[PDB]
Amino acid sequence: QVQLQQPGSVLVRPGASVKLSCKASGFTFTSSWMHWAKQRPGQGLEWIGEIHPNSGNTHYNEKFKGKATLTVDTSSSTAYVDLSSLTSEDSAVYYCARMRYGDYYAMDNWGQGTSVTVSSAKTTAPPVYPLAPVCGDTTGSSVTLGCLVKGYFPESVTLLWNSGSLSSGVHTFPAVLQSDLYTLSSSVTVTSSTWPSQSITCNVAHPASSTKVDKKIEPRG
Amino acid sequence: TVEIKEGTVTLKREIEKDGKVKVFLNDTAGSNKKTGKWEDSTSTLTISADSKKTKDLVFLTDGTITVQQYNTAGTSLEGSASEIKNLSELKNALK
Amino acid sequence: DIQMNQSPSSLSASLGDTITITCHASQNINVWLNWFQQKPGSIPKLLIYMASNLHTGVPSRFSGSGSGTGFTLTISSLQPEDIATYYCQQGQSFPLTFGGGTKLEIKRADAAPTVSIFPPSSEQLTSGGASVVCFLNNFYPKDINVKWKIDGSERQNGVLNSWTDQDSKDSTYSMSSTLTLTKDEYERHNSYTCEATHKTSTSPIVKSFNRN
Repeated sequence: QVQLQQPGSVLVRPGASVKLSCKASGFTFTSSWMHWAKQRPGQGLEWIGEIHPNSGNTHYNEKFKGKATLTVDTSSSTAYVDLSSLTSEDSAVYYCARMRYGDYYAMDNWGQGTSVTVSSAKTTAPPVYPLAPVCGDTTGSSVTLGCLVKGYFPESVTLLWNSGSLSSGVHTFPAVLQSDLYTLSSSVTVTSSTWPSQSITCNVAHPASSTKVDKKIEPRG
Repeated sequence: TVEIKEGTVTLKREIEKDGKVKVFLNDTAGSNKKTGKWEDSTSTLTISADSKKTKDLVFLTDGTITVQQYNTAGTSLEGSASEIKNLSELKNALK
Repeated sequence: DIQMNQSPSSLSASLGDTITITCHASQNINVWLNWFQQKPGSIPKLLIYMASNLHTGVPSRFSGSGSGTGFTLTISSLQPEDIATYYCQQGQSFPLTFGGGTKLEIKRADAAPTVSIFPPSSEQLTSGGASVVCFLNNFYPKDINVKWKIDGSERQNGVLNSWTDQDSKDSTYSMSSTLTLTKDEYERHNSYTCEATHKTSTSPIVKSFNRN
């Protein structure tokens, strides 16, 4: 089955350049038509171009002509895009897709997309803090615990409770930026009769800084 | 019947002598291969490269032949059709 | 260079309803139009090609029609998994262009949020920092204003708010509000409040704590 592999996210400095890859499998690569598109947060989709792998022939969207260049590698079945002299306006998700013609004339298979960040800020690990309710017990039918992940820039972080065991009653919030630093939080709601006798832990992983953390929500009193 | 050959592309045109022409197109390549859909209603042969439309070939009764190219998107015809002169200008249409 | 416009730009509909989404182009494109569906934080998915053909795997409750400059997508018997952003795209000529997109929301009855307030963690104070967070879960509609009060006095600066997308399970939204301040500031007052104003009550919902 047709698959298109793309790296999850990349960080790059302003003015620098970046190389994006898309590995294809599941169909004849030299016999295809590969396309690229970009989508900035809540702004929509812009088309970048198309390349016929068998020749390297391309067709560009005039507003990208000097910015992006498409190329391929028939031997490893991989399509590439090179973006030069990046700016903030270049931060976005870039998708590679297979365009099928014939009776279709539509892009029916897309890659996961590569989130790109253009910043001169530095990679920082995050401090994860446990959020236990305030003084006392004796309360209904449920209790809510929280996990606060503050101060990290190398953006994507993964969070879960009990290594994934506890997944019902979870609300993970989208991280917001401020002073070149992200803050994220997550709440979990359980029965009054399970905590704190049964332990609850939020696990935080931050790939860019190679950090892994486990925090046990201990009762305050 | 007439049979033209260019690379791995074979174009066959034959009249069934009762006044009915029908063109066939065949390519052996496995990449950037040509294929043709024949529309006997207008005697037009549409060539596609790897499933993408590229050129229209109209074999009229007048004996002559015309060729017109599709836009880069491969959805519609561009400019104006031209008349094929010699088989040196006809072998290009099959590249 | 074809411009595509969609209408409505967003819409609220009840489960089981039948909705319509229309797309119009700058110039005749005849039948070269596609429809895509994208769920929050996911990839685009082909729904319809050549303005009216269904793509394999797609429920037959989806259909499209039109040609020329007008095309409409029809979704009947609305399901909870239909919560998405939909886009139309013309393949008439390069460059290919997409419409602005139509965001879909499921309409339900109002629901007050369940609020929870959390004092700074012991650890954060051991580094000079102090964040007070307030979660407001499972409420509807989305619109809601949160206000912080330190010793009865409101606080504007230092507030960080975040919202989740609509939940496909119960159709509610949740929200997190974090107040960050220094350890000195935190230890200069004792009462911390988190007020929430929602259509579901004239009087605001309140939750606070002190130090004991």
